[PDB]
Order: sequence, then structure tokens, then C-alpha cells
Amino acid sequence: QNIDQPTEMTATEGAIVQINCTYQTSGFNGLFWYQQHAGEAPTFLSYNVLDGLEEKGRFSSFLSRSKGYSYLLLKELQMKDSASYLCAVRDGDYKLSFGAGTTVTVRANIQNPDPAVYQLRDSKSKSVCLFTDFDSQTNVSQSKDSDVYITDKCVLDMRSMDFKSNSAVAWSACANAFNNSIIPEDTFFP
Amino acid sequence: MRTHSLRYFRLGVSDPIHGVPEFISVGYVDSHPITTYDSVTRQKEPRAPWMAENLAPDHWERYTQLLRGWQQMFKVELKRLQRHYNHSGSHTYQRMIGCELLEDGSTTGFLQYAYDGQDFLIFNKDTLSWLAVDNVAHTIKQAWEANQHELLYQKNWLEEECIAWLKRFLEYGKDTLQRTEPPLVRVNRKGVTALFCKAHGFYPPEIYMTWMKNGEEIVQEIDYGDILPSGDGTYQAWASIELNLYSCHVEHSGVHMVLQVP
Amino acid sequence: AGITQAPTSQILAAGRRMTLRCTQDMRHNAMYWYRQDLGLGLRLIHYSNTAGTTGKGEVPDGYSVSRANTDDFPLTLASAVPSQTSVYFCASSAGASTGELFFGEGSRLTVLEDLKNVFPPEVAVFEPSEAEISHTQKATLVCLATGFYPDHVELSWWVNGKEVHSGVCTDPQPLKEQPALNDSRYALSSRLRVSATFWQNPRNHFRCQVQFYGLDRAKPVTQIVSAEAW
Amino acid sequence: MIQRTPKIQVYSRHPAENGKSNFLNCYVSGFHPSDIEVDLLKNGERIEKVEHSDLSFSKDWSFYLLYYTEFTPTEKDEYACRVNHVTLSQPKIVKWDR
Ligand SMILES: *[C@@H](C)/C=N/c1c(NC[C@H](O)[C@H](O)[C@H](O)CO)[nH]c(=O)[nH]c1=O
Ligand code: NA
Repeated sequence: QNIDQPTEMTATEGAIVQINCTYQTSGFNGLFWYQQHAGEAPTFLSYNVLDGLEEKGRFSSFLSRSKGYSYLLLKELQMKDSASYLCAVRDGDYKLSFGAGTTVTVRANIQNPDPAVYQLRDSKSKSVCLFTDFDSQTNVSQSKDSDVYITDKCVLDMRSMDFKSNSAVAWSACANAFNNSIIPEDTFFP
Repeated sequence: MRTHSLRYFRLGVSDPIHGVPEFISVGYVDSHPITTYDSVTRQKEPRAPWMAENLAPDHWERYTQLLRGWQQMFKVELKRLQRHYNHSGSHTYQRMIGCELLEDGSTTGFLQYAYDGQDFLIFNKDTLSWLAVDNVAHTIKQAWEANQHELLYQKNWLEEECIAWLKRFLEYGKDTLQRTEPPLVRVNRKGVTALFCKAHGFYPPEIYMTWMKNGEEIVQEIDYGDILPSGDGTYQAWASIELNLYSCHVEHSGVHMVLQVP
Repeated sequence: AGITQAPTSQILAAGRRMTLRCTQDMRHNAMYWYRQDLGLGLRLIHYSNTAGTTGKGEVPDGYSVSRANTDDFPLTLASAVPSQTSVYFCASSAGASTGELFFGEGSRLTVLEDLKNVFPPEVAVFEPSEAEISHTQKATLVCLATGFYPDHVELSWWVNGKEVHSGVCTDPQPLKEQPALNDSRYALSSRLRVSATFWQNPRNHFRCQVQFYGLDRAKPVTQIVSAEAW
Repeated sequence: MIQRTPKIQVYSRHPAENGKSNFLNCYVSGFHPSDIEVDLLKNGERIEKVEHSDLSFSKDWSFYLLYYTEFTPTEKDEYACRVNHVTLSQPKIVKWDR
């Protein structure tokens, strides 16, 4: 009748994230964790019904029946761990209830940050502004003007070059595009 | 509280005779039926008015859906057992699950299956394994033990859920289950002379009756009458001896009674 | 052996009958239908513990199911209403008391009072900055899909006729072009990053593909809208 | 395949007194398989107004039932329980021992 888990969690790659789930149900027949990637089906991760910690690769699932509490622990965080994590409880009447899900966002470890705002021209000309190569501690804020559109921060991975970078795109001049966001003082404006 | 128990049985019969259900499942608290379901009604129904009065329609609807699935599971399992044994015709399959809550607060839990009236598979919730009686049961044990999550789920059900259900039902049925109706005890004399110590009108059915000689010696060759339901919710039983000063001793629900025979 | 559901995408006018199909060949006795909505997670609509029976979930009103056989569990919307706009998931498990759920791919359903507000996207590819190339020795291509409704699109990058995933990142969700409007059209961006030397090559071909799931002006049907750069 | 013969016990609800209304019980238990036929008899004739409990289950996998009828015992009237089961070659008749 009540399954609570945080809405969102953010941590850096290589680190740890513990996702808490508290439940209040009439009776208890087990607790499940599922992983759901954006636009994909949920997939089973773990089942706990006795007390204690169960380890499965980089993921651990803990249960305390007397506290009505579980956690899913994600160790040595990888970019591929960004997903929604759902806890679900099978109650005493065998009814399965899901929590709202926790979205986990993994921040890239940016080794050589080189923040800059670039102007990109249309291949069949229109332009867009690209804020890129900033460290993951930089937050990109939405624009005040309704006629100005700014995307969220995205991470791309250039696999063969073993290089990762953050970026946000803006469109409607590039000099004032990301003025509402706290951008570093060393940001390059060509 | 005295010791109490909660039990559920399942009975599956293949090719049953006309009017006989293929599947029946009944719940009990101590000697009292509390619930029933069969393949003809396809509805879980109360067997005690204190169950009907305290469990909302959602309980009966949810467990009816579960029992319709357990019924189909039982039919499939019995058909598979008959194939393993190369058996044709009518065979039976049974299951019994339950728990006890003892007077001292300790608990017990059990789960087992029978095929054609004999022990087939017995669950051990401490080693989390199935005890198989023969080669066919060994094949099933192999499949069931490969599902570790299911074994853990059954251990939790026996140790925690079953006990919580039992405490809940004991409260609903308190006026029946936790009452005491002391026995009405008499001695009758019936060239062989026998003394019969007869008790009736008692609840709970658990009673200890014995014959003693010259105070502290228990008499040899006592015959006992089974503890039988009188049909009104009370029980009756007896103990006899062939004929020294004799006394009948009766122990019921913490009270010891002595009838000295002149 | 698995579970599948169909259609994976549908736009429907309000008042129309619609059936979502779900089939599994795992011999699972228990089947379920869920809807998934922002901030509410998965909510059970209806369930079935075995062939020949069904029960109600948490949100059954406006829906019905049947379970004549083990393999199939169809979900019907007798008269679709806009509040039935959702992502639907079918699932199965060995039993209600045994096993984990196996989910279908999901079916995105959009129920609209009027189909006149549905529009396919416009797609434009923005060429890398010369300033980025000389500063980082890398080149970022930005794709922009704009003015589409509803928000069901699939964006992919194609380099020299082959789909690429490395150096690509797409916005997880489209943004509203008119946040005040309830029938607002959407926009989606994606970036593709390659080495400067790879972009400098005139033989290298880049294409942003946007798959739109759709139905005076052309019919806004399910179509692929693309933009190219050399 | 095991088969278990029923145990058949006939007795009154309350100690019997001639001319006082009582209940005649026939408790049939410990049998296997579950199909069984039980009749209560009065001077060899089958009693029509006979009720019974639902089939009940024991821990040893055997079954039990209680058949009962409201009656007024007389000094001369004879009562019995007639039971048939696969384990019995012929119907077993157990007389009420007053
Ligand atoms: C109403 C509560 C009926 N229950 C019922 C049960 N219930 C106990 C338990 O949930 C079940 O045996 C699970 O399979 C344990 O793993 N059991 C039964 O056999 N019949 C019933 O009517
Ligand atoms: Na016979």
C-alpha cells in the first residue's frame, strides 16, 4: 500500500550509489529490483525475501524485513548504469506493487575539461549554439525567454579515442545563450 | 495462549467419479475448517462465521484467483507424476502446508507432498532442501531445488507469513478457539469387571485420561477411547481398566482432576 | 522463447476501440498489463493467474482483458479517452507466487480528441564549428528534429550508409516548443562527435535519421525524415 | 499405491437416555482414497435425514468425515452405521453399542 524510493540520484562514474526503498504492505512475500533503461522494458535484477545482503556482480541487494527496508547498491558505477531502478513488493495477498522508480544519472569523470560555446551553421541553410567539454560539476539551466530553447546536459563517448565529453545545445547570439547557467570563467568564446 | 496451528491442504484426483471434484483445498485453524475451495465452485469460501465476518470481499476475490492458478498447477503436476511412474487411471496428489505457534512462543513450519497416499516430497526449511522418497521424487526435487528464490520464499512464508495469518485468525475466532469447556467426567462399572472413566462436553479436544492404583502407580493394560467430535463443537473420550484402590486422573487445559473409586 | 506485444506505437482518435496484443511461449501461467506514467511508475490494470480467469488491478476502469489460453492476454480499450494516453507493458511470470516478471517491449498509445494537431518532424543537421576543429581537433555535428506531435520519435546517426553509436548522445526526452500550450509541438537534439581529420574528408557522408510514429496538408503518417552533410 | 481401510465408530452426542432427544454419530476416519459411502441405519433400514461434515484431511494424508442424525433412543430400536470403500470386499455394518 506504500513503496517509497527517491525520485533521482546522481553520482560520478567509479563511485557508489545506494538506492533506498521503504515499504508498508499487508504481509510480505518478497522484494524485487528491476532496471529500466530509457525507452526500454524493465528487466529483473534481484529478489530478496530473507534478511541480509545478496551480491550479484557489481550490484548488491539488501533487505531488512523488521524495518520494511531494502537497498540496491551499485558499485564501481559505469556510464551504462544510468537507468531507472524500480523496487517492487509482493504482499501477503500476492499482490505485486511497484514504487515510482529512481532515475540514476552517472556523471562522467572529465580528465581534461576545455569548456567552450561554439556556433554551428546548418548544412542546408539557421544556426545552433553548442556548450561543450565542460566538467560534470557544471549544471545547465533552462532559459528565461520562451523563444530560447536549451537542452539538458548530455554525455557522448568516443570509444576508440577513450574520450568522453559533456554538451548542451541552445537555439532561437551564442555569447548570451547560456547566461542563466553558472558556466566556468575559463569558458572559450571564439 | 495454548498451542495453535494453521494448515492448508490440497487434494487432486485424476479422472474423478461423477460429482467428485478434481481439486479441493481446505484451510484449518487447529481442528476447525476455516476456508474451502474446489474445482466445481471455483470460489474460495469461508467455513467458519468468524472468517466470513472479518475478511472483506477483496480477500476472497484475491485468493479465489490464486486458487484457480494453484488448481491448474496441481492438475499439471499430477499428470507429470503419472507420466514419470507410467500410471494410467485415477491417482491422487496431496499437499499440506502449515505452522504451529507454541505456548512458549516458539514456532514450527512444514510443507510436504504425497502421491497416492504416501509421502513423496518433504521440505526442510532449515537446510532449504527437499527430501525425496524414491527416483521419481528425486527428479522433481532436482527441478525444485534449482529454484533457490522459491525455497527462500517458502521459508519466509512458513516462518513469518503463516504465523502472522494464524495470529490474525486466532483473534477473529477468539470466542471459539481460545475458549475452555471443562470435561464432565464419570466412572461406570461394566466374570470380568471393568471400570470406565468417561469424559464429554470438553473443548479443546486435547485431554489426558489415565488410571492409577493406590495413588501414584499408573495401571497396566488400559484401553482408551479415541477423542471424538460430539458434533456440537465439544469432544468425548474414555479410558478403561479390567478389575486395590483405583482412581481416574484427567488433565485438561491446565486443570488436573481425580475421581477416586470406592 | 519470450514475450511480445503489438503494436509498439499507435495514435488513436478518442472514442475508438483498440486492442493491444500480448503473447508469450514460456508456458507462464501469470500475465499482467501495466500502464506507466511520469511520477506514478507502473500501475497494474488487469492480471490473470492462469488460462480461463482474470482479475482487476489498481486502475482497471476503461479497460478489459480475456484469457482464453495460456499464451495470449489481449487488453481492450472499448472507447479510448485522452487520459488513456500512456506506455503500456505486458508481463508474464511462471506463477503469481513464483518467479520474476518478463516484460514485453512496451506499447506507446496516444489518444487525441482531434488528429489535426499531429505533425511529422522537420530535420536539420548543423555542421561543426571551424573554431572547435582548431581548438580541440574534434568536430561535433548537431541534429535538430523540430515541430513534431506527438513526442514519439527515434533518432539515429548514419555515417557512410552504416548506423553509428560511438560519439553519439541524444536528449532523453523532447522539449516543448510552446510550454504554455497543452497541444505544444516538440523538439529533439542529438550530437555526433568525430575527429577533425574525419570531418575534413569530403568523401565522408553524415546523416541524421528521425523515425516518426504517426497515423489539407499531407497525412502525418509514420515516416522517416532525414538531413545530410558531407 | 496405498489403500487404507476406514475406522468406523458409532456413538451418541450425549450419554444416551431412553426417550430423550440426542444425536447419533458415525465417525469414519483414517481411510484412503477419499471416495466412501456411509449410511446410518434404524432397525436395518436407511435413515433419510442424515447430515455430514465436509471431507476432512489428516496429517498422515488419510481422510475423515462425521455423519450424524437427530434421534430419540428407545430400549428396543437398533442403530448402526453402514460403510463401503474400495478396501472393503463387502459393506461393513457397525452397530451402536449402547
Ligand atoms: C486463503 C488465505 C486461502 N489460502 C490457501 C493457501 N494459503 C497459504 C499459502 O499462501 C499457500 O499455500 C502458498 O502456496 C504457500 O507457498 N494455501 C492452500 O493450499 N490453500 C488455500 O486455500
Ligand atoms: Na467395496
